[PDB]
Amino acid sequence: IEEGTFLFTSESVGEGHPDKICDQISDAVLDAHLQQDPDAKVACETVAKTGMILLAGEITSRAAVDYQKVVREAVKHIGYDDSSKGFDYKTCNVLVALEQQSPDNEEDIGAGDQGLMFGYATDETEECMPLTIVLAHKLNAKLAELRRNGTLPWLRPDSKTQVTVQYMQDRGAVLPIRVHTIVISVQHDEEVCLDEMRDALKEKVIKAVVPAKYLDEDTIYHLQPSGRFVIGGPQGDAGLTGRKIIVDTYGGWGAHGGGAFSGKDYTKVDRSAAYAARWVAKSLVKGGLCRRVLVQVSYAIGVSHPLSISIFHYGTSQKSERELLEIVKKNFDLRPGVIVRDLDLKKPIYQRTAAYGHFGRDSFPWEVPKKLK
Amino acid sequence: GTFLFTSESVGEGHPDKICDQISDAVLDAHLQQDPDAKVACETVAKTGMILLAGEITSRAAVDYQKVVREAVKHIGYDDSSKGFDYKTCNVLVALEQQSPEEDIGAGDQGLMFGYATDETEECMPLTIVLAHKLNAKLAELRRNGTLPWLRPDSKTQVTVQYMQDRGAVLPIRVHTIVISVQHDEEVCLDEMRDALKEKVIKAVVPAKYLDEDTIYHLQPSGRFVIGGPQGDAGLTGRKIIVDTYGGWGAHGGGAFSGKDYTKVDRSAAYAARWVAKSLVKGGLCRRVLVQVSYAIGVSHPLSISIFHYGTSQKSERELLEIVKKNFDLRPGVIVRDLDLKKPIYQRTAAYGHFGRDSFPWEVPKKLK
Ligand code: NA
Repeated sequence: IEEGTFLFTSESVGEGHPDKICDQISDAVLDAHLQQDPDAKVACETVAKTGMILLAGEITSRAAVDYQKVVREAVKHIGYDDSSKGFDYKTCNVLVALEQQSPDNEEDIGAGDQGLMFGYATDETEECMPLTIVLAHKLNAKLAELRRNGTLPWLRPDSKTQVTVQYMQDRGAVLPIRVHTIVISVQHDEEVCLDEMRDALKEKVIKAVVPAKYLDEDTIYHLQPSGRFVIGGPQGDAGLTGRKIIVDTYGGWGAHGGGAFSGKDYTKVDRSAAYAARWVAKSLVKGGLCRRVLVQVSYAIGVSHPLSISIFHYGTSQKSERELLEIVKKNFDLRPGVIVRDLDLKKPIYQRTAAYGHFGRDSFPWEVPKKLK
Repeated sequence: GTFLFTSESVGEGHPDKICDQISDAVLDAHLQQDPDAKVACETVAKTGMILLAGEITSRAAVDYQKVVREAVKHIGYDDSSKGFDYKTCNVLVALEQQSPEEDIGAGDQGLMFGYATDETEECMPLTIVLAHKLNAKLAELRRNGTLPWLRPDSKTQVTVQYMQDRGAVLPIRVHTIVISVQHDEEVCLDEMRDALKEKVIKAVVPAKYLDEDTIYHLQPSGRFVIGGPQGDAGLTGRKIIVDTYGGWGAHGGGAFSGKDYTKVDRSAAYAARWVAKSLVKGGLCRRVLVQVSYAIGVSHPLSISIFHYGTSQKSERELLEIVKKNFDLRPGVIVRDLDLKKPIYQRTAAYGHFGRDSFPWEVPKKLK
């Protein structure tokens, strides 16, 4: 019945979306530093516009990093290798305005600020993520796969997707019923016709990614909805690091306290503690303690242990929220310097996080649920 | 059933907020000459540098050196001793400018949220209202000369203790206030801390929320002589939670500053706020979250959703019917209803886009 259902929408963007190009370059720079100096402090912003990658920010590191190589290899990997595509790693301007200095008990490091971090998890997918954002990410990944394997050789790197799912409530848990609307816009070459693109997007992309049970004759498809998308990448739109923070996290679900992730080393609590909060939420759901949960961790400036933790289970547990809090405190140490140790965050793992979401992928330590005792 | 919640705000001199303000100064400069200008102006700030990048379609002839330098002057950076000077900084322009109804398509895809709560008269969370008003008070006392040692860069953080009341939230007390603000080389720490408590906090925070246990962290990292872009980097659209609800409600990810009305990231977010505030002020709920979404080139929203946290006797489906009966969320209609061609955007770029009565999206619509 209409009266018990609701719609929810999330979006994702491809590796060649100009904002995502900047996130990936910022984390490539972070990784390059961490490979040589595990204690590097990095706050690297990237700006991309026609013919230009500009790096700005502050670094304290012993590393000697070849920025030409880091930037150009990232752009090559993304797939911008010719003027005909709007951007070329071989010929773009790389401007380095980074200010790098040399440097002069980790468990007791105080929080740098008073602040709030959220973790979220939901049993609606195997990834413990909202279906809307999982499907949106996977659609972009599929486009990249078919571009790179030459199945759809007219594809270019810039893309955006958006998925609206129709849900019912099930005692605080959310149950996906059907995909209501899908949007896909993807950059393309000058030869391919609109109808062939739209057919490919439906048959080779959407039907390869979205389970058939969620698609029906009423599902609305907006495929290349503005018509041609030849001009794209940084030529079409300036990009900046930290401008896809909702794409990076929960797609509008749960909550967000405000910090961007990319270009920031693990001593930035707004990255590492966000990862740890996710780890807690996912562990609660995978442990069968709730179906859906929002974990809200507050820190007091200069204090290592969290000031307060609140667990909101949306009514999806037999346990009280106080009981869940006891379980969390028994099983997790959310001091910033201890999170870094437990999730091994000094490793150069960050470039992989910078497209397709920081959450919902099994290859990251914060996505391996902890067995709860 | 009590919990803590923290929101942050930053001052006009924080390098991210410098960029937001400059981006909206540029937008306003275009709209003053060409009300139909299309603007997507990103700003980057770092040691000695303001860079503009993005895309414009406009008939305006705008002197970007003047617009940028006048904005930096207004913010208050006029000397090396403060870390930045409008007279002598580098301004670089990488803007690509071209010459150029109700069914205009959305300028992009995306999702946007609106939120309102009955916990304050302005229908905003207390944490973010107080954080913003603390920064606004610092700017007021800086600009009126009564605290002559103040400089432009600041950060505030406010932690409030709340109780839950059947989906509504009830502020009980201010738990902690943090204020860090840039200052001159003459003033002593103790005098600054005293002034921050007496002239700023006590002027802004209702006495009923302060008690003997409230924690005050005033200039907590010590001296703060240099600020702004010096040894730092800022970008447009890196304070999107500060700009909106301070962690409350939800966010669709889109930044506001530097964008004209066809960018639904801005206009639909303003309209969603207007809807949410209209629902709460109309007595239909105590607390509400509105979602809307668009596809590029399509006028009507793809989806509209209303979540009332259990704070209404009406169903969420009923509230959605009321919204659809009373609001037309096509971008071409929103622009008319909220008067979005006016050059009023620079004023939105610090102290929050919401909760301030001078904006059309803050005037609730009488429903039905
Ligand atoms: Na990596």
